[PDB]
Amino acid sequence: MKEFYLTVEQIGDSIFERYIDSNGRERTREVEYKPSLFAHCPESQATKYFDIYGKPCTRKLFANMRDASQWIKRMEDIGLEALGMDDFKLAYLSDTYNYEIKYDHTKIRVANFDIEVTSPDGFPEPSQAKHPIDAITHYDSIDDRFYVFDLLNSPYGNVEEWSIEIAAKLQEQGGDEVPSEIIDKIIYMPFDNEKELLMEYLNFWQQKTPVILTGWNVESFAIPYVYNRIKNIFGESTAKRLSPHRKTRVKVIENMYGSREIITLFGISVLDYIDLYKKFSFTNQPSYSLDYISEFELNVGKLKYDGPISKLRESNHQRYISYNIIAVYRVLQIDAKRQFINLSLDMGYYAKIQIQSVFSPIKTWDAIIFNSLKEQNKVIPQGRSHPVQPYPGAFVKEPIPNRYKYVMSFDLTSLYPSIIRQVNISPETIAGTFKVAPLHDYINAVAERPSDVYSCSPNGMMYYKDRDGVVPTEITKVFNQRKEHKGYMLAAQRNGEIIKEALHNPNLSVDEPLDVDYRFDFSDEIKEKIKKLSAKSLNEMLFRAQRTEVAGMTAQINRKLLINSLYGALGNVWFRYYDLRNATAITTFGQMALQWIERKVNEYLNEVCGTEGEAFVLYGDTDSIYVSADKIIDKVGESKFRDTNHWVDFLDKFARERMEPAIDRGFREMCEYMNNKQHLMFMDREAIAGPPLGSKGIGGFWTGKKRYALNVWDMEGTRYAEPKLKIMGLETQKSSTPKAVQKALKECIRRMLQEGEESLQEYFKEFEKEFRQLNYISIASVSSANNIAKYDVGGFPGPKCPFHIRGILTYNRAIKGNIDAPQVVEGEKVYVLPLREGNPFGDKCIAWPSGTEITDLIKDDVLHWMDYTVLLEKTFIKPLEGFTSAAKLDYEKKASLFDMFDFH
DNA sequence: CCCGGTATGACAGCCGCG
DNA sequence: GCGGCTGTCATACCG
Repeated sequence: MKEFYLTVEQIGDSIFERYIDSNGRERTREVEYKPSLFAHCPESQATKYFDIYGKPCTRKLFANMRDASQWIKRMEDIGLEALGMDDFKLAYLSDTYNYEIKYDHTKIRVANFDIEVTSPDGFPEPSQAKHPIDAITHYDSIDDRFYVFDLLNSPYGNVEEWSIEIAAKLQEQGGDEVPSEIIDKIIYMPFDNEKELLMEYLNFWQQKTPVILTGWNVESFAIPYVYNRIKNIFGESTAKRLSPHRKTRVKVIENMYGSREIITLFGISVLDYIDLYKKFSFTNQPSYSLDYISEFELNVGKLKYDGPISKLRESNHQRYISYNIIAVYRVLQIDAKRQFINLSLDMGYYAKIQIQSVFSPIKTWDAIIFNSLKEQNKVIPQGRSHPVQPYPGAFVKEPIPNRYKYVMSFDLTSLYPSIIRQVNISPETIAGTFKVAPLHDYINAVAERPSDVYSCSPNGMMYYKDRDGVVPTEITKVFNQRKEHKGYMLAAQRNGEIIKEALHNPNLSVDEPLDVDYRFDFSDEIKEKIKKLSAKSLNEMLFRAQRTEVAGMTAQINRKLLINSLYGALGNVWFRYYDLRNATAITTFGQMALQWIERKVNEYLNEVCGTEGEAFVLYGDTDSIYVSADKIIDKVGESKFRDTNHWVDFLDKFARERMEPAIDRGFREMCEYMNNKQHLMFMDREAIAGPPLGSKGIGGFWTGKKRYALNVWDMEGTRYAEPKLKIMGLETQKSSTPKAVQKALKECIRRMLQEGEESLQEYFKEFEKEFRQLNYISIASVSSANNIAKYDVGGFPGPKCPFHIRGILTYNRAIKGNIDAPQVVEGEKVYVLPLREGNPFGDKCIAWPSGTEITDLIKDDVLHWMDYTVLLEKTFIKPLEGFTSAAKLDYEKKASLFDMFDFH
């Protein structure tokens, strides 16, 4: 097989690489790497190396990496540019792997582990690590085994051995429901003291040194706790043995609020799944504890235990160990469904970077462009310390707060990457500048044509049309690769169809699966002598066709992620190819494009309806526009459609045949007016919105910018049998809103758009009488807890103290002394509840750590003292009025008409 | 060392309030 | 104070 890397590090004047060799073995090597950096030279001096601007450069080979870094330092002092890759690790990978990397994940040791630490006095801080580690469950992907280390004797109790027999039994048979899938794969190792346990795990660690280290909160707790515990007991030198290169660095992660420290293990790529989930899941959650996420993803219920956490090992050591094994397994169960590790591997080897850096879109792109330019014998620019300044952004239309019965949305495809290609925006394609008129004047096409020869942006930027931009070339590649992997995936789908028919008429003799590539579809010469073969062989041919099918999609998704991350990289001052004027050009063009087409959609729909000056486009956000279809329906009349599906079909056919060409014609004009390189402003129909036919529903409503609800029947030519609610920005789509309220508001919204005013009033009136009977967790608001110490004056609220913080300072007075009680960690979110006047606290709200039941120490009183009326008025009624006043609806029987005016 | 725009809740300075 | 209008911070959303 072709060789590939695992981890890369720079220690002094030598790089340390762990890799898989040509024969499958995991090997390690030290290289006195000889880097190269580039500098400007005279024209007469001949080389093959040029920079992105076209200027000539000379290659300067250094004896060692220190000489290379000391040289850049000198170039800074005198005021000249030092060209080339200054991250010598990256340059090493590029040299040693100067080809498309193909990796075998089976060879990659992916370890995920969780530790248990019994701590009677609150949370065990990892920096001190003063409490014994009484359990370690470590899973090795190559071994496919769970390695369990269980401390039997500690200051906090002596326990019997854990029973794998009992851990297999049912929950009603004696607890612990460790699944049959993993019961065979557990290796259990008991220990008499802590020193024996830690020294064995460290020996185990040498034998099975992880390439990828994963788990939940592994980098902020498990790693630094294990490291510090070993260190404090045995010494620095024993603790540094966790690194295969025997080197560890303490890194202090700094925020603007709440600081912590992490342990870097050189030669190990740590992918903490919590951070991995927070990045790629693209959905905000009320709690980021493992139990809440397992609940969401796997549907699997609560991993319950009796009593507190600190007394679980003492009271039920049997469950304690099982709880730890399953915790590891639930992370393994998620990665089986989301595949976030294989995704970050596939992204890492593509860009030729160390895997940890996939948390940085900056580092990823910096290396994708680097590799392509190096292939052309081109030299990358120097990192330039740019100052921070917030440039303009996207256009947002202020909508008139009203009801909207029929709506058709239209969306642009990958707007910002598309702009970059269309205008040919790159740091090295800046042709010049022109004097600009107000944006409005470019939107209505009254401002004079910017340039006859150059591609233009409304902010004044001109770009060459004849050049091939470094940025646009590299994004078109990813765009072509996305398009190419459709060709491979859909080919396997066409080949997979004639397998159930191939197995329907078989003839068995000998298993003969012919070795052919599944990425390219078979011809009539291959299809003929492939269905007359054996029945047993067709099973493996389908197995490999599906293996290739998913493999095409996996690579396809990794390209869209790369597509959507480019703009964000170009807007960051730390990016190598960052240019303020370029970012503004990308963004301001979008502002114009959206408002241009809005101006063209209105002009068109006025011609075909025989009216003038009517506003059809109600709302437009960044890349999408929303068209009021009311008058299109009113043109042919509502009482001429037979069913709901009939008018939806009409608006679909109208967009396809009449509107889309009008849109396309308008953007072509915008391309010529701007004199752009290529027309790539493609806009297509998104959602058709409205109420059921012959119903009292309102179809949809806006309340303001980024706050609307629609009843959608069709999304991009996909007809829903039962209509879906597309609510955006409203209280139902916010993690700050209580769970029972979240569902009750959505029902109110549902009754508004589909059923009418009568139904809303019927639902609200009933919800009034039957409110206090619901769950207290489902009626508690969620908010992040940042800067608690900022407003903390002796446990009391200081100047301008927030409402969620006012609950934490009420919490601290409630649990004063009790260290058995749970603590509020900064950053971690909190459940907020309001309590009426005369309460036994001081203030008017209390808050507790989100994702859990509130402690029994204060649940006695809080559940009694909390005012539902205030909680109803603040989280349900006040938002409800927001919807109704905008929709021109009433939730209550008799609300006077005159109580809507602002008056004197 | 992923982008800017924009909402709601909540508190606090400030101006006119017989 | 009693409300009104407005600047401010904290938070969380939309692309």
